[PDB]
Parts: sequence; C-alpha cells; structure tokens
Amino acid sequence: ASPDWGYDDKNGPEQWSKLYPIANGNNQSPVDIKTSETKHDTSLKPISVSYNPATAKEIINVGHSFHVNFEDNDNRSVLKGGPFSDSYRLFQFHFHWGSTNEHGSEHTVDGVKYSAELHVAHWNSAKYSSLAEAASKADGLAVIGVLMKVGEANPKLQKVLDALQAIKTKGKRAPFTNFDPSTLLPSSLDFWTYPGSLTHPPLYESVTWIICKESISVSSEQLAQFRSLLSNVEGDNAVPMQHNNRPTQPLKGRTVRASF
Ligand SMILES: [Hg+2]
Ligand SMILES: [Hg+2]
Ligand SMILES: [Hg+2]
Ligand SMILES: [Hg+2]
Ligand SMILES: [Hg+2]
Ligand SMILES: [Zn+2]
Repeated sequence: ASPDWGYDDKNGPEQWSKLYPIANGNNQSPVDIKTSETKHDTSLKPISVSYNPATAKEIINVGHSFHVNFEDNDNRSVLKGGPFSDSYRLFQFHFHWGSTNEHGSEHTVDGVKYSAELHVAHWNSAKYSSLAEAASKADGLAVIGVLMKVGEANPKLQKVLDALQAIKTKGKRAPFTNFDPSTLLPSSLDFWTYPGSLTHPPLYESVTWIICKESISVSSEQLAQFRSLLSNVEGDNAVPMQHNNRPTQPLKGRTVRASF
C-alpha cells in the first residue's frame, strides 16, 4: 500500500520493479501475439459466459482508471469452458487506453498496437474462498481481453459513458445496475490463451488470459470521454487520466494457444 505507482515518467511501467520486483518475472502480461507462432490446441472448448444483469452494482473512479463492479457472492454470473475445468465468477470489467487514439491497447497482435482494450475479469470460486485469496494463486483469475479499433462509434458503450459524468474524480462511486457485459463482446467464439499476470501492480502471475480473435470498434470521441476523467480528488487541480497501458513483456518461453 502507500502505492505510488502510476503511468507517469517517474512512477510508470519502467520504474515498477523498484517496488514490485515481480515486474521482471517470467509470466508477465501483456505480451505480443505472433500468429505465426501460436499453437492449435484441440482440447480447447468453446468459451461460455452466463451473466445476470441484476448482479451489476457500481462504477468507481480508482484514480488510474474506472471499474464496473459486480456482486460476487453467488455463481449467478460465470464463465466456463475455453481451457477451464471449473467455473469462474465475474467481479469486474474495465478499460485500457493511450494518449493517442491509435496506440493504446495492452496486448499487441503481430506487433500491431490497437487503440484500446476491454478487460472482463473473473475469479476461481471453485478453488478459493474469495477474490483476495485467489488473486495471488496461479489459477486464481481469468480475464477476457478484447482489442478495440478506432473507427465507427460503438453504440453498446453508451450506458458506460453516460455513467462517467457521476464519477469524474478519484474515489467517487455510483450505482450501476441491470447490465450484461456480454453485450460488449464480439460475435466470434475464437480466441488465443496464455498464462500471465495482472498488467499493473501488484502484478501477480495469477491470470489465465483469453484474447478474443475479433476486435470491436470505438470512435475518437468515445475515447476522449475516457481521457476526460480525472485522477485527483474533488476540489484539487485537474489531472486527466491520459493513459493507463503497460508495455508488452517478454514471453520467456510461454506458449500462446489458439482455439482455431
Ligand atoms: Hg479482440
Ligand atoms: Hg457475444
Ligand atoms: Hg466468446
Ligand atoms: Hg472472446
Ligand atoms: Hg472471443
Ligand atoms: Zn486491465
């Protein structure tokens, strides 16, 4: 705690190791996805998501970004299949973006950086008691990643953007209800998967990543709305959340599997 990690030139991605030595681990995320080197695994099942909109509960400004939190006391909203034998409980969705509208994703494909990224995170309810315990275990979390390509406005995002007006500053929160994050996912069921980590402190190597093969659109004015939120508390001078995307890390011999 007493966290002074951010994305600035002084507390940014290239300084994290000073305080989080795992930052130089062997299973760090994100990574670049070389489609010439992926490996077709025929045991991969089709991913299946089953979310209850009644479980959406709040939206909050965390300073470096904003999170949409879900009620995780039940198995009412879960993800199964893909490479898993158990079910993962949904707890949140959030986004990553850059200071420019063309280069802001976390994962890259064939060395190409997209405009932004959606992350829909889940924890292993079949193996651990709470999110807190699982967060640091190897099979603890499962995150779905969807690359966002700048283009035509994405109507599906509207409810999330309208909501932003109530969480302008750090630590504000607001009720966010009746919403199914599966409405945000692309049609396609194909994907890439690899073992990695959290893309920001504490950087635990506890995530089994699911990268969707199809990207979704977003427009420049949509992205400018993200960039307009502030990281300061209310009453202070305005500091815009300009970017929150970490650089891709070395594979260190991990294998990216593909469902196709
Ligand atoms: Hg994608
Ligand atoms: Hg879908
Ligand atoms: Hg899918
Ligand atoms: Hg997907
Ligand atoms: Hg997918
Ligand atoms: Zn994320």
